[PDB]
Amino acid sequence: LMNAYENTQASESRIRDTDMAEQMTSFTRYQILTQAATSMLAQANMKSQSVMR
Amino acid sequence: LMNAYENTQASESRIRDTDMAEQMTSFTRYQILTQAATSMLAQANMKSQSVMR
Amino acid sequence: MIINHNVSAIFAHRTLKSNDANLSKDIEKLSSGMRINKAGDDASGLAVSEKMRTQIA
Amino acid sequence: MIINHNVSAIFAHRTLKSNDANLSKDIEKLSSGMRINKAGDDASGLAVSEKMRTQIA
Amino acid sequence: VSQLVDEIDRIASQAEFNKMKLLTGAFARLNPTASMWFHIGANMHQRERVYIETMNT
Repeated sequence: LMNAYENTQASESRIRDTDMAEQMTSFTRYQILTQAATSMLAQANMKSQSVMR
Repeated sequence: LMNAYENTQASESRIRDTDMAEQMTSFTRYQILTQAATSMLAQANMKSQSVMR
Repeated sequence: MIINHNVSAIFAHRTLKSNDANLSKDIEKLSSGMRINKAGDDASGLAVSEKMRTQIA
Repeated sequence: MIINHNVSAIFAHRTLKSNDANLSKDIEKLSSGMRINKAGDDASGLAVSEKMRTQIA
Repeated sequence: VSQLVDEIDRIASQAEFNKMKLLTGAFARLNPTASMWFHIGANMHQRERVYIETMNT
């Protein structure tokens, strides 16, 4: 019984639990992608002030 | 109860809280049109004196 | 130049909205330690995962 | 001198128009973080990119 | 071995780039079925060829 418990728990973790090393990678991709559009957002706001002269 | 509180707060937030990024787009857009109107308002008042010569 | 509409700022905010969405889904898996937290992340996986959690206990 | 038309002003706006159009596509690529956002930027590249994204998943 | 041999067969059959088979012998020298040219110049003939040999059992 203890053997199948070890195997089933191992099989369960392979589908349910997250890979923390891999998850910080995708987390960091989106966080920088957030700052990119935010900085480019302020560029698009200031864009139209040129013709106001 | 904690699970319900989270989901309830999410649906309330999606209805009441403002999207500050999209809200700044309209604020800058409406701010420019005010300047455009104020500039063209000044032009119309100067338009009158043309025929005073 | 069109000053009524800013289609650049429209695109910039729209992409920003989908990025903040994916960012939040990553906070879930990091804070809980589980890859599937709600239905829709993996429906068939969550089904098999719960059946295994049935056998484990 | 001709006052009916201003071909200098006509030229200046037509130049300013395409610069505004080319400025916008730069804001798209930087805000979205991808070189290709719509069809036409690179048709074959987008077709190749998607099949790669197909395999990556 | 019968397992390991089949996997070596599997690798050669299932190795692909952009839906092109790479390890089955398409880009060999003796009896190729296709030619892999890396056109690395701005002019008509500025290209170089690549050979990859068959890599099955």
